[PDB]
Amino acid sequence: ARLAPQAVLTPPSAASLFLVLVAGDSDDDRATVCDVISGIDGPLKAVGFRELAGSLSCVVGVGAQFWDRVSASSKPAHLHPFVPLSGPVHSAPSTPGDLLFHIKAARKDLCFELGRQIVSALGSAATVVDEVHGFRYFDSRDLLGFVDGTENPTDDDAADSALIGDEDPDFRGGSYVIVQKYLHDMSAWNTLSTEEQERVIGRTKLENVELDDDAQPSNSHVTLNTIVDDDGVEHDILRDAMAFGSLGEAEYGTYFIGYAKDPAVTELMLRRMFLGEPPGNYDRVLDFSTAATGTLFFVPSRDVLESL
Amino acid sequence: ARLAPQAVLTPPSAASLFLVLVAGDSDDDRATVCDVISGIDGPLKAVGFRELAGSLSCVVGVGAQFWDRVSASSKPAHLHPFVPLSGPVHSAPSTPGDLLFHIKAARKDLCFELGRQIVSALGSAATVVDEVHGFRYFDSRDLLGFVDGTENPTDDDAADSALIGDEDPDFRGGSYVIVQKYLHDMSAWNTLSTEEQERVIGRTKLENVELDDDAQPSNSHVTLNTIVDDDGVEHDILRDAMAFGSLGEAEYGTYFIGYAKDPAVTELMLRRMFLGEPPGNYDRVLDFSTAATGTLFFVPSRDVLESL
Amino acid sequence: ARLAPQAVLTPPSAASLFLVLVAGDSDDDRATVCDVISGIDGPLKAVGFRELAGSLSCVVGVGAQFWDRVSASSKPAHLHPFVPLSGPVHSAPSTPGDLLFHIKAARKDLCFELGRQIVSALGSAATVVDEVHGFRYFDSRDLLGFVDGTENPTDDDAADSALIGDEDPDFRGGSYVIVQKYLHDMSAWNTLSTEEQERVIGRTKLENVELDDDAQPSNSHVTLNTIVDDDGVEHDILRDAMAFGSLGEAEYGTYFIGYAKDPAVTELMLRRMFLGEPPGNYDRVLDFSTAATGTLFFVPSRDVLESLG
Amino acid sequence: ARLAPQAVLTPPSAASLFLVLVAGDSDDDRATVCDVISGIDGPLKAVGFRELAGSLSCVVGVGAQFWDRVSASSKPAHLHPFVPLSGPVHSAPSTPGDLLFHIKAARKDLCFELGRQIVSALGSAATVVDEVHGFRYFDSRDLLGFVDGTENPTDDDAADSALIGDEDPDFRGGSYVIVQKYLHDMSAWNTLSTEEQERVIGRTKLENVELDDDAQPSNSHVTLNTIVDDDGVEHDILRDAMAFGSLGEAEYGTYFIGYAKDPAVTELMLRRMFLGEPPGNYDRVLDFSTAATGTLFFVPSRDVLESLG
Amino acid sequence: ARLAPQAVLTPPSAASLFLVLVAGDSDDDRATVCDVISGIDGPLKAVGFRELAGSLSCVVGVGAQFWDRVSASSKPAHLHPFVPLSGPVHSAPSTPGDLLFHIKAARKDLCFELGRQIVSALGSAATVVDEVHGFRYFDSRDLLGFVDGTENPTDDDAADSALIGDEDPDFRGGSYVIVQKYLHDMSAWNTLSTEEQERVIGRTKLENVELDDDAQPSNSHVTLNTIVDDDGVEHDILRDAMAFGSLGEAEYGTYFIGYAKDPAVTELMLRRMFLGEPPGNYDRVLDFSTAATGTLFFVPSRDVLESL
Amino acid sequence: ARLAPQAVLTPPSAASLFLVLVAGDSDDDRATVCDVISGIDGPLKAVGFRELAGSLSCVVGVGAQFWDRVSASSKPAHLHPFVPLSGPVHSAPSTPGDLLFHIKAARKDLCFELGRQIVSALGSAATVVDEVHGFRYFDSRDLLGFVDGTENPTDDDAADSALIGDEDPDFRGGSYVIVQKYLHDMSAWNTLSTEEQERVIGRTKLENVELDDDAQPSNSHVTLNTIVDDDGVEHDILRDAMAFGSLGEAEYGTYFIGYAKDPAVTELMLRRMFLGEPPGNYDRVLDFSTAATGTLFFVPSRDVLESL
Ligand code: HEM
Ligand code: HEM
Ligand code: HEM
Ligand code: HEM
Ligand SMILES: [Cl-]
Ligand SMILES: [Cl-]
Ligand SMILES: [Cl-]
Ligand SMILES: [Cl-]
Ligand SMILES: [Cl-]
Ligand SMILES: [Cl-]
Ligand SMILES: [Mn+2]
Ligand SMILES: [Mn+2]
Ligand SMILES: [Mn+2]
Ligand SMILES: [Mn+2]
Ligand SMILES: [Mn+2]
Ligand SMILES: [Mn+2]
Repeated sequence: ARLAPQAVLTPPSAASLFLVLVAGDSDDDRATVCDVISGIDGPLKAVGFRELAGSLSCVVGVGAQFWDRVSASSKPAHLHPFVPLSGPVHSAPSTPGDLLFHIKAARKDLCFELGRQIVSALGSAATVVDEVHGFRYFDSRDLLGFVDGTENPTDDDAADSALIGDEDPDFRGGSYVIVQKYLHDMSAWNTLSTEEQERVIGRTKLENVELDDDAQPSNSHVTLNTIVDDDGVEHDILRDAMAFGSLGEAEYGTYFIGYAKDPAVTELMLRRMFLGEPPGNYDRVLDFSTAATGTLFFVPSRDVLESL
Repeated sequence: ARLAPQAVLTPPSAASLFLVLVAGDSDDDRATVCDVISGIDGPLKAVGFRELAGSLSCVVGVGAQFWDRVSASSKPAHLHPFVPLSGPVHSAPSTPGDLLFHIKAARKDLCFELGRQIVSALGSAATVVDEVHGFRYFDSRDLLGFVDGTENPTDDDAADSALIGDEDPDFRGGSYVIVQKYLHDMSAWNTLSTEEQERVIGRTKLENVELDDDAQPSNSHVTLNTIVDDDGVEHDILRDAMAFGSLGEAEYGTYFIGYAKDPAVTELMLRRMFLGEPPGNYDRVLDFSTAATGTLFFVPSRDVLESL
Repeated sequence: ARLAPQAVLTPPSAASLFLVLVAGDSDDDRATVCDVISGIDGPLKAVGFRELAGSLSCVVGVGAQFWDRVSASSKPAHLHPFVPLSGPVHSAPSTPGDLLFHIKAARKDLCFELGRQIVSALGSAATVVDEVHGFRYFDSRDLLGFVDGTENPTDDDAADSALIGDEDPDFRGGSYVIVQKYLHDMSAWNTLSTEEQERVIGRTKLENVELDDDAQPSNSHVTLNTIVDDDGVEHDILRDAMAFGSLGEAEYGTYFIGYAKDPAVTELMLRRMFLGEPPGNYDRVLDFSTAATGTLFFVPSRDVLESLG
Repeated sequence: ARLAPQAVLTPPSAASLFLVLVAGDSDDDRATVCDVISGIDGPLKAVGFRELAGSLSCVVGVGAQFWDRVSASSKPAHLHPFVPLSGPVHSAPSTPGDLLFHIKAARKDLCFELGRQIVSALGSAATVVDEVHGFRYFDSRDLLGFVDGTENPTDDDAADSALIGDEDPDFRGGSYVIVQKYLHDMSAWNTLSTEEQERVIGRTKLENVELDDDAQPSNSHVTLNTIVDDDGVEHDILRDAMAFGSLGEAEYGTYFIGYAKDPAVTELMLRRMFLGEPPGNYDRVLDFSTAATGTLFFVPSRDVLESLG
Repeated sequence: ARLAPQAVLTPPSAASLFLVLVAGDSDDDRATVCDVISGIDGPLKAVGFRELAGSLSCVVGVGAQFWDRVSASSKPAHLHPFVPLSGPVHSAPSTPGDLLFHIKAARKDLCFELGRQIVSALGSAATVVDEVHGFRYFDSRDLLGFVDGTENPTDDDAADSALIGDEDPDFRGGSYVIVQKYLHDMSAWNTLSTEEQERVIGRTKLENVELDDDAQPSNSHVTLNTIVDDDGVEHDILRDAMAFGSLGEAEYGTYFIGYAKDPAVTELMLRRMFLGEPPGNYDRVLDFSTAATGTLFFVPSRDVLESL
Repeated sequence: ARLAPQAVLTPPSAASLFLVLVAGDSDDDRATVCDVISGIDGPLKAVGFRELAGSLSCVVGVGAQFWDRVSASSKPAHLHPFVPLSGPVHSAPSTPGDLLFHIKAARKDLCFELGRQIVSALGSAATVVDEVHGFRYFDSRDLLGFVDGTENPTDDDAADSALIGDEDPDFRGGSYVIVQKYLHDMSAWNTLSTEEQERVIGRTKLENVELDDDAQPSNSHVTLNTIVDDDGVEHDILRDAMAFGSLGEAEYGTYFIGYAKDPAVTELMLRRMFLGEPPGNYDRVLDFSTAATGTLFFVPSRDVLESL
């Protein structure tokens, strides 16, 4: 899908930019934001066409509250604000955001320039409340040192997992996305042996092979994030996480971003991670990772976005 | 996508070859021509398969007159010779062409070699009347210094704009292509300021951003080439323009090529450009650009081309 | 089709790995094999996701005999062992194989690592009986010096040629694949002039242009592998042959692998090549190429493979 | 110069990292710093060798004050703190820094990982006071939209411009580097027409062609940064500026970094830019660019750096 | 190596531009020409710096006659006009040229743009008399189908063969370059068998292996272009030939360009080729190739070029 | 150093080929081998020139015995056969080899083709006794999972470490190389924890960081292979090791190849590894790696090779 907005199914990229904004209260602010997001193909092409490979993509997400301001009388089935989670040891906050721009390209300059044109076009109508410049780290790893994304669904599976279908026909082709900015405690993480780390994640570290059933702990990240319904059907989400950080501020992060046709799947993963399954048996990744943000967005299809 | 002829929807390439030929009057000439074009998959693969990436593509177009020699009692709805235009200041001529080969690849040698094999196979049955070796110029620019092709429809929009559909079902998947070889007056263009050049085109020069609605002249290239019908529906074409040139002959060119499911769209753009809207309010691009050729071809689907 | 098993339609790659294995006789062995092949997407991603381009692919084939052990009451319409052929001077032997892994990637390490993980997961439940590390050779040439793959069908034609459709709906999207490891007699081939080599193949050597009708021999590789039925309809196969060899053993080979929605097409090509058309007018490529293996496998669709056992 | 520290002459890269740190006051702190910088080839290889192209490089600079703590009785001829400048409306401040790491690579992860390992090895012995992640912007442009670096000297001229030679033999192959982090006023710059911007810089914008003599303003960036001595000899510096920024903070910057065998050249350029020539005829780039830092460092040769302590 | 003019030793490139110009008779013309060529580093960097890889190079050559206008009382030892040759069957003409720009890059646009800027800077002071856009053809082949440039000296050998040394110390680091634009008779060449073609060249065609000593004809291109002196010392030249062509004009060409520290080597090769060794035993390449131009230039070192 | 034989200092490559041969006993065999190796630039260019990047290199090594047959009266200072080592637990055999070809390129086909032409040109005059097709494994790792080559000397250090200098002036520019084909016990290796493995090697596994002094065991691979003279000067070697293997034969290998201007440095490393320092404290890498071959070759400079 070349230089088309709302391309949820794009493969991983070398660079990304995650912009979360809050819209101003006026109707003028509302109208500027609407103009910009609905014509987002304009700047996407203005920047993206300059690269022969045409790698640049831009997914626009709209928060529950803001959606109500621009489409009061027509709403996707599962749009609501992000549900805060308060677990026995760790919590996932719900933090502000009216707009998400999830931008990816083969090159940092293309991300940066697209962001520059979007922010400039929004002017005073919106404020950036979170900004993360994601980068690929070695062979698709996160800063914990593990290959991150391995089990993503691909092709038809990706589309079945992430894209709204017959269950909500007026919003077919759309999706729901959750973001969380995580910061890691690297020194604590490095006190663990590699084997302890593998038991936390659920895969071997260098080789990125899922641990055997009989060595797979019940609170591993993989176990807690495997969602199987009563008919034995697995329900997957599409993740585009990227590393980020700042060396001077000792910040080493993983920007989580996950797409699903029904956000309850993602929400259940989060509940199982933060509260545990069974309750108390929580994800030991959270012993080394703290979420600074937590926001849910509806991702309209191109058609719906273009007519807002 | 790989190594199939009539692939109208291919993204922009580093190199291009445009060959326009006239066929011989005789029945033997018609027969050779018909053999070469209906078996064009042969040379396409003979050349294209030698490159791992398989970037080589070849679109064959057939003029109205030659189409009648070769497919007498079956014709696409809108196939007719290129309509010449005689405007208040500038004119677009209608020049000969029975065959078009629009060849693209990541490399020049691939273009040249495919060209060489097509020209050799045709032998005395056909004569090259126009030959242009197109090249990508910096970040997708034309020799006027502007990013050229930015607003092209992509994905579904590209297929809806370029490819014949339900409306003419015997020729579904075909297209109509117009070419015009433009020569620029570089020294005249260079006497304009960047800002005046921007007013002529409709977009900022370095940054490739569409001028604000309030700043957009009504005779800008962008305005005159925007086609909106009575119902408020926009109609687009798919362009694959490339730069070409000769330093010794001081020739600096843009080779225009545009595909549409209905040439009425392309032709209306050309009228607005050359005649003006309102009349005499013509495209100031034409003050620095002169069309040396002008030819319309029908682009059969792969299936229709192969049975001929 | 990014990192999905059974991607029969993937374009040519720089590196490939062909693994042919025989499964152990026990119920335990069969169960381990079933587990590995129906979970093949696991190692595929474990390895493939580490490369940004996601070039890695893996096609699993299952032999007729093994298929009956693991899906006794549901079988694609044309699954049978490779049919051997014997001409007077050249033969196409039928050699063992229950499992095929046809692995492709932009890089050798990716093919090797995926092979390593698969072999490791199978452990004592299967034995490697053939292993070939294929490599792209110049501009898509085989070791005879000819561009090899030129006329492969692409896109819709590739899908129409290779994949089971309405004729056998329970296995739609599957395919039948035949492999033959050919070893070349390089010094005999080198005694021919270029023009003689071109008459053997049916295309010019450097330029890879098909010889025109009047110049195309009735026993050229191209002529005998052209299949036009009574109704005048052409039937194609999808090939992904690669060069392989060992300098010290003097082995210079072409690993033939051809996919078809119905192996009758591939089998008729082989009959024409080895037995000739008219009878005895065989394919002279076989004067310089000797098949050391010959095996047929059913390639199930993803859904069918994942459901196994 | 593959994976060797102090490679001042490396060509432009897609990504860079500029780290400026202040060393702790203790003997322990100094010793840890000494250990890390004189062993810098260790982390350089640990990270860089993982990339086949070996694009990663790392130049270590040491401030005048820190230098005296760790090599009290041997000092290059021109090592002194950055000399601040104050014009009537624009100033070049002198800001803290004992250590510079100027890291470049084809990829961001390589710069980041090397920075991570260096910061980690220094631990509490040094503090990061400036950190900039530079990136190539289109066709070698800065965020003002101009090609930035065009006239850099190359090969022998680069070596002649940047590296200490016979004038100071104990430090042959070293250099002096100045950094300034500039932030731009983008909306003010955008109020200029292209032609006005070109008169500010001294070259055409899209085409990056130097304005001819009759059209070149006496206060253009190019004119004021052209240094021709009394004898008519030109003196150049080697620059490796990169774009950087933050959209939410509205920070759009150029990180200036310039190497010279004698910082007098760079210092005279800065005087001309900030104070003007003739006096008051300053560089109008400064109307749109404000320096937030200003620091000078000695870049020792490999041999000198490795020998430290 | 990067972006410095007069880089004779650069490896082969994907694209090339050969510009040969004659200068105006006047003193103003001489002055402009002298300004452009002595400041050629300017345009080289203006263009070349825009490409991260910095592949762009430009070698300036000056003909004997123009050199005398511009450096009257100081001349390299072997600078004289191209010596025409009149052999038993084939002839090599001596055509005009004051200036040569031999431009190479990984991309055509870089070549074209540098060319455009040089031609513009020269304005009316000089006229393009020959222009050739060279391109790499498959695996380093010429349009005769043979790998072209195989035996080129590399590294120290390339410097010893091409660059003026101790023997003429005022011009150290300079070179002498000969160009000839050859046009092929493709249909005649194609009537030879591969084996006969191999006998003509001196090497196997696909495999690019030198024929066995016993199988190597004495009139092969390889034999006639091997120069061994009395002492048994071989003398080599550095060639940078490129294919060029026009399909409509049926022009298939090899642009020959050869650098030597002493043109006596190149000239002897040309005599052996055109006159034969023994006399009349000439290069059978010349039966399928006709030289349309022939010009000799001195290539000053960077230092000598810049003070002029 | 482009397409030049005996390029010892080339950086790591994606592919390599290691060919070890024994020459036949006749004087005819001796003469054929001499012809081939001394003209090795012929096939190097015949194959290498076909790749634009020109990555192909070929280093020829000559064994002690064979050298005596072709240069009986002139010998480099340290040429002798490989010294077998018999340690408390492991041994390094000395195995046959008259010729080494160490071939590297960006592509397997270039290695293979060069090898093909060499073996063909040697015909019956020599027999291949060992053949290994090396490949790059992920981010420069060996099959033990560790980055392999990290501490290689580079630039001036590489030349000082590997190339014969003033100490043996008649062979300046040459080198000495040792090869050992190692096969690993992967199952035994994988019983170790990552931390145990790191203590065996002397560096962290994923991060490839040398262990601290106080955690660096005295029998680690790194400790045993660090060679410091009595003046505190370290003596380094240049290694080009590559992974190889065969999945059907359960072969997972590391082909060791190491260059030094004085092979005593390499030999001392081997003694310390196999016998231990102090005696008995041997390299625990050898508990998981067995050397199947062991051969020493002299690497002549280009000049010396070309005049054999
Ligand atoms: C001298 C020849 C021409 C030049 C140099 C030229 C240049 C450009 C440029 C720079 C743009 C803006 C970027 C973009 O592609 O969106 C553009 C847009 C366009 N041009 Fe042209 N053009 C030429 C001829 C033509 C002709 C002959 C037609 C129609 C028959 C045409 C149709 C268009 C259209 C439809 C657009 C998109 C406008 C929009 O919807 O925003 N152009 N052209
Ligand atoms: C020694 C092993 C073989 C070699 C070296 C070889 C080589 C080639 C070459 C050079 C071509 C022409 C370029 C192309 O279109 O691919 C070709 C075509 C072909 N080969 Fe093979 N081949 C081999 C074995 C086989 C076998 C066993 C089959 C069938 C079972 C086969 C089926 C084909 C087909 C169908 C074509 C396409 C012919 C056409 O429709 O134009 N080949 N082969
Ligand atoms: C806001 C920060 C700056 C920006 C945006 C900037 C931009 C540029 C640009 C666009 C050029 C022309 C292309 C080129 O040759 O590089 C240039 C040239 C140059 N700049 Fe800067 N510059 C900055 C700061 C500095 C500083 C602080 C110095 C000196 C200390 C400097 C020294 C130079 C030099 C020496 C040249 C080469 C001029 C010539 O010889 O033609 N620049 N700069
Ligand atoms: C029609 C124009 C020409 C063509 C098509 C052509 C083609 C070739 C070919 C295919 C080779 C063998 C591969 C290699 O480069 O080593 C070659 C070699 C060579 N050519 Fe040319 N050539 C042409 C004109 C010239 C001219 C005019 C000269 C000298 C003035 C020349 C000098 C050489 C030399 C010195 C060699 C290397 C021979 C050796 O030492 O092995 N060529 N040429
Ligand atoms: Cl960004
Ligand atoms: Cl072309
Ligand atoms: Cl493999
Ligand atoms: Cl960084
Ligand atoms: Cl050009
Ligand atoms: Cl190999
Ligand atoms: Mn799972
Ligand atoms: Mn529009
Ligand atoms: Mn056919
Ligand atoms: Mn200047
Ligand atoms: Mn020779
Ligand atoms: Mn060490």
